[PDB]
Amino acid sequence: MKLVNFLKKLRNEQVTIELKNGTTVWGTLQSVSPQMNAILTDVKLTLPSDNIASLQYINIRGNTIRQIILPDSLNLDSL
Amino acid sequence: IQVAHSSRLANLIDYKLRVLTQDGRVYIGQLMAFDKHMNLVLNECIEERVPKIKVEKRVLGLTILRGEQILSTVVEDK
Amino acid sequence: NGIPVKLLNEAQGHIVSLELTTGATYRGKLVESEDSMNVQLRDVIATEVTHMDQIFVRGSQIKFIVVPDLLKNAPLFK
Amino acid sequence: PVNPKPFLKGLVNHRVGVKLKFNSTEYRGTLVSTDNYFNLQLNEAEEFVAGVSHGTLGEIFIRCNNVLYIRE
Amino acid sequence: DEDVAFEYEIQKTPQNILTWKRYIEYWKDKQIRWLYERFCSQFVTDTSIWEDYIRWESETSRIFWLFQRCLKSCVRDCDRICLSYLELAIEMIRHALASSLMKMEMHRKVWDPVIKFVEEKV
Amino acid sequence: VSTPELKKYMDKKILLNINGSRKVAGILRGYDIFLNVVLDDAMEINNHQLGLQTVIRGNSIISLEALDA
Amino acid sequence: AELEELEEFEFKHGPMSLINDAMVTRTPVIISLRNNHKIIARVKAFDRHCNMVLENVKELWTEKKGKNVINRERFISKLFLRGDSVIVVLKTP
Amino acid sequence: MKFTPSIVIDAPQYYVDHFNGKYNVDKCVILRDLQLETDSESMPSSLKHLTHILDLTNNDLIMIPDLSRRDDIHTLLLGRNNIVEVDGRLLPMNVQNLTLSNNSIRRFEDLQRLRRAPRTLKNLTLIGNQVCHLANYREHVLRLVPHLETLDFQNVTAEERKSA
Amino acid sequence: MVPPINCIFNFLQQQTPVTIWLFEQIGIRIKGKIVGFDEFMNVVIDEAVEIPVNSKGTPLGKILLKGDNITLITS
Amino acid sequence: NTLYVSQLNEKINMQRLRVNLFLLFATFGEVLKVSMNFKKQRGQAFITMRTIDQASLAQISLNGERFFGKPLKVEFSKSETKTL
RNA sequence: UUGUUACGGACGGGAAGAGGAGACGUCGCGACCCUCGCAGUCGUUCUUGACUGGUCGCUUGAUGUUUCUUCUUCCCGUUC
Repeated sequence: MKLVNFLKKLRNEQVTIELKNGTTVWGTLQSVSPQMNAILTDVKLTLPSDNIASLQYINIRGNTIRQIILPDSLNLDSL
Repeated sequence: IQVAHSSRLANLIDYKLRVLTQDGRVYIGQLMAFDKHMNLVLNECIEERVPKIKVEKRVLGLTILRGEQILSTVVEDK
Repeated sequence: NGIPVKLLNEAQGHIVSLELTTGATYRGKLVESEDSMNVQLRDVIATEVTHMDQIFVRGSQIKFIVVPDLLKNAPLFK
Repeated sequence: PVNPKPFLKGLVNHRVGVKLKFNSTEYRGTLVSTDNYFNLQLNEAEEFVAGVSHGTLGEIFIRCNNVLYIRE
Repeated sequence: DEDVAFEYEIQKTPQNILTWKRYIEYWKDKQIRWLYERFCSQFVTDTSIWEDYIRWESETSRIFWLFQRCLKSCVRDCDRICLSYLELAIEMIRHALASSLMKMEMHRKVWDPVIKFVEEKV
Repeated sequence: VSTPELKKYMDKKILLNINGSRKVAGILRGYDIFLNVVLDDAMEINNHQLGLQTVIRGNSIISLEALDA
Repeated sequence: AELEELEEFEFKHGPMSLINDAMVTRTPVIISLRNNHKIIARVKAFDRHCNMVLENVKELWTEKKGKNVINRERFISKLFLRGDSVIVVLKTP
Repeated sequence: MKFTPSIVIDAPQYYVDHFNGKYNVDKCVILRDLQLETDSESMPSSLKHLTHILDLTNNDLIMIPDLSRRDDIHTLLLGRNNIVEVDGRLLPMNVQNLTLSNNSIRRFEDLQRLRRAPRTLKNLTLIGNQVCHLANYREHVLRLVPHLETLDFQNVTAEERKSA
Repeated sequence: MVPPINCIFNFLQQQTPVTIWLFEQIGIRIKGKIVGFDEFMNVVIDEAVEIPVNSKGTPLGKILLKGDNITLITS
Repeated sequence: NTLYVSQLNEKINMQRLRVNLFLLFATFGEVLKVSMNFKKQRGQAFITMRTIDQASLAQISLNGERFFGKPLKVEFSKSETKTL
């Protein structure tokens, strides 16, 4: 039905996401929710070219994440 | 910065977290409670401004934060 | 149900400061609290400065709501 | 008498004009179909950026949240 | 080099053996493997440390060597290591099943899988 | 679902402050759960009148000071 | 079951029909965004709320201060573009 | 013993200093009476965890060593130490509240690392040492370290500044 | 008391003059007559004319304004 | 445990004063009290410590110590603190 | 109970000379002030309910909105 389901199935894989501020932030997905509440273990940040100002841990809210990348190059959803 | 491999929001209750807002003002505070929208009740709020270079400081609130304008919370120190 | 909401409800008749999207910082008494975070105040100051008699605030556009240090542990949690 | 959804329905297979708030651009084309959440689908779409056209797109789709209004 | 620092700090004190884990998970990797092997050789001959060494080992020859290592000095978690070696050799299942009976001789359901394999083989 | 307590503000003049720097004012007639405030006055800001009664959407009503306490 | 199941065919009749078609027969589409953006890619997956997945994603935007137009470019592939940002999508021949 | 990583790991980083910031670390079994004779080595084990308030008092630290970012050790307490000289380029902006009481700072020239403070050290206090007893010491400090607001609990006044 | 659900009905009945306000631009404000009935705030309005009001005639037909984009209604 | 100070500079601010106190008392032992409870100023401050020994030491050493011009009069508290 | 899934040239700072400034608030360095103490004020009754660092300089303290329109000389650090 939904494609949040797809996200849910992914586990332990690096993915960049561009936020409303505008930073390319590669991190591990961890326990993904139905509300898209992501959590990243290792990450690279640019506080407002991408300047390096990185922190290790972070807890993401789902409303901010517009795009996601590099889980794994494969398309499977229905089960 | 020390922080263990936590799974979910329930396991990381009662910790000093940074919080980021939509306009770009940085916060800090100990996470007291939980909710559906992640309306995280901060134990003591020290708000910070950055003009559109250098970070400023305030000390007014010990707040109940609302979940609409939050970007992403970050753990500071246990 | 939401714990923050409960907390808010509990803190009825207390000096609670506020902040909106625009950043107008208020400080006055709390009249009433609901499921949706709708706050009304009495003898409310306004430092955006003015002194207002009463005000009602919409819940969606609030950035954060301030609470004092008294209701921290008891009697809301367990 | 004339409600919105029925008006919309009527306006199918006919010219429609729509504008946006963010990046004010007038889209002009013939309407195809609509749903309960008021999303749009046009044919022979012309992207008029404040009068002047960018390019003739053709068969296009538009989301509800951005749309300002529907006109002739 | 931090390897000499880790070795000197681990040698000056037996200090709740996770210092060897600090020597391990820093590089984790072959240096971590040799350091964890020297750690399991020196003081700690437990089942969890040997299992962590086998996890560092984890292609069938290395698994069989780790199973022969975990066969030596294993008393408490003997039947679980027996079933693990049975699953490892299931991919010499009979010889390692007799070795499982030797290490742990309680063993009815684990011997029932070998009997089910012997039934499916015919 | 839960009704906002606007029965206290009935028959009292209100100086509103909606989104986008606009100070509207008018007396309260009717209310609802969505906060679509049905008020019977509208004078914009200096001062000039533009129509009598005005029904406003719930999303675009942020601050509303009561004139009479 | 039926309340959600009847909504499955609602894509192919209404305004999502075109996008469904595109998904079925992979072809390039022009995707716009909020803060001055132009993305070009081919469709692969689809859901209810326009949270699409694509391939061969070419991006075109501007990060130029002082009114100078600069068209930067970089290859992206197999994304997950959320529906709140997507405004206009269209099947090109 | 010597300040290692293991010791740091062991250290009680539970009770936060509630005056400012969080995580008031006390290295080894207890930083108060740890007896770190050498310089503060293995600072990377902390990894800028936290004002931080790394209370490394009652030690035998010869020289003050830092290794962290601009917000990592503001309220550092190095009381009752044997601090000879504290020159360094790591802790530039962070260390404002420097509790260096009962130190072994002999000469005024020993404070030349802190001196030329416009860029060298963004903030620094220093007090309760052998150099405080020297003639025209406060004045000298004022001259060199302009960033020193509170000089041994009493503030650096305008008049004082003028004098120096 | 006048609830907003019955308000719509009343509007439909009467067909009064209206001056709708927008979110983005403060100056440009629509003027017409509301007709339709709907559960949401989305309502159809005939004879739409967009006037630039001070802090003068945009061509437009019988408008249907989006439910999230109405800032004011009058009668 | 607690040590009631007296005869100090009232002209200095509250938070700053507290900070200063903290700085002072970190050499003896772990200072438990983060902020002052009285909020009256002019000497009256209760330095709460973890250990009694530390407190004792502080009392011994900092009796009439120069802090912001005036000599601080150290003394043991009558009643025990709320935190302790 | 817990989890998951599905529904020499550059740069910076400070000072001087020649052709950044005004509002609104929000926290600080001094004090001629206030105030006087170990866990504040008042109502009512023999023990309980309510309400909570201020003011003045800065003799060039910090900081976010909101309108308008740089060169020369010396001193100190970094880089080649």
